[PDB]
Amino acid sequence: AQNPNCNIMIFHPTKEEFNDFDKYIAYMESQGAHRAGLAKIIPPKEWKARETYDNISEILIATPLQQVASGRAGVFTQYHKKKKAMTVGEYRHLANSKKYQTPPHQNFEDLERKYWKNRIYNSPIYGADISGSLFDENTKQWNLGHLGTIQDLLEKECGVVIEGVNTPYLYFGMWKTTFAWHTEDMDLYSINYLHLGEPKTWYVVPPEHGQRLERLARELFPGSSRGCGAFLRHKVALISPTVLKENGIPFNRITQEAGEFMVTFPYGYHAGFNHGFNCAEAINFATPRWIDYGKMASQCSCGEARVTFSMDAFVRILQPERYDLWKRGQD
Ligand SMILES: O=C(O)CNC(=O)C(=O)O
Ligand SMILES: [Mg+2]
Ligand code: NI
Ligand SMILES: [Zn+2]
Repeated sequence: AQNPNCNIMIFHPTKEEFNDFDKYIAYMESQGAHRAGLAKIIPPKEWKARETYDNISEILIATPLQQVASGRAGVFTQYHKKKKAMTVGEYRHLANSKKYQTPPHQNFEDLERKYWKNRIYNSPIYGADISGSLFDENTKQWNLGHLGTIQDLLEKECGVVIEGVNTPYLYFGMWKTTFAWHTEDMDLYSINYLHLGEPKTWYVVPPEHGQRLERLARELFPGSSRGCGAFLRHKVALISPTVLKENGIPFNRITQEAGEFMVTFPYGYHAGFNHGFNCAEAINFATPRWIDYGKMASQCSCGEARVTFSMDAFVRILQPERYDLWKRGQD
């Protein structure tokens, strides 16, 4: 078995290997990359996502989210307080202000220490989940707006034609902005490209060990666990690496820099934080190997998780027994 310790793997495809996205995902899996839950892909030196980022300031962040924490430094939840709209140029100035800017630090490890020590005492503002793309239409390789759609994958594998669409999302971050522990909707893959700015640190649990993280989470968030049998789908809970180590939960960590792709694999729990002003783009995708994970994915039916239009068909076709209860949660 390849990669039996479930380490995060880093890949350096050539320009020729960068042509066929599905084939390269399958290659990475042949080398065991999925066992980690997360892989890094460094594009060939010849590739670029677009010519420049000099003209992005007028993009609108219609509903910036202030991420307010409750709990203790290593075990906390966050809620998202809606703020007034602002442009990307306005947000970048805010991120660089004395109130929100990255502190002086020695290296990524020192900054990680400062994040875990101090995150809860601040409420950074995140521009998340903004439909759109920064890939130039002429970029033909690994263009996250031109991937094969998950509806077309389900149709190819299973023969059933379904409604729904699959488009990318932009994320504009600042110091301490935080993504809580989660897997993707329907335990899909994700791919994330860091277009510009400061790094993003990731933490990930191997898919084969995801139930260990769930059991810890039920212990650490006991009221939430009673409210919903899949409360990590709410995307609000954080657990530090120190706490994970204290409880014997297998995980790994890596820092993504501008110009790099990360791929999350089905049922790979992940969480992380931004180091300073940045912009990422991400989208979900599927492969044939996903289908079995989609059929087994947990679902939130308490009403909190509320998701896209396109998840309806995935539940309806892959999980017909759960469909009625899940849909009640959506309404
Ligand atoms: O970048 C972020 O805030 C969160 N991204 C992801 O969880 C992802 O790409 O799967
Ligand atoms: Mg603009
Ligand atoms: Ni994710
Ligand atoms: Zn729920």
